[PDB]
Amino acid sequence: RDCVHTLHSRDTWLKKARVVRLGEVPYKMVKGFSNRARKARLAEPQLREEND
DNA sequence: TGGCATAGATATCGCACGTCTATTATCCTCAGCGCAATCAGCTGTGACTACCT
Repeated sequence: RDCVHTLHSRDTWLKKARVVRLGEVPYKMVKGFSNRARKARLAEPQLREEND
């Protein structure tokens, strides 16, 4: 489990008093919950897994 | 005596049900712009009077 780390979004780390290092490739890509950018996935199902 | 069909005990993963929290928009109300019938000051009309011949 120590190899299993809990990953959070860049702004989540900012809320957690941490800064994501600039230019880093995101280790994990998950779905997000947002405004209309979120619902665009529902509007076009092909974009449901496209939003990273 | 020896190998394997078959009955018993034990979980086990897939599928569905009950529940929660997200990390950046919408809806009443006021001061400032308008449209429609009178009324006073500008303008037009009639009369009084100084001035010239």
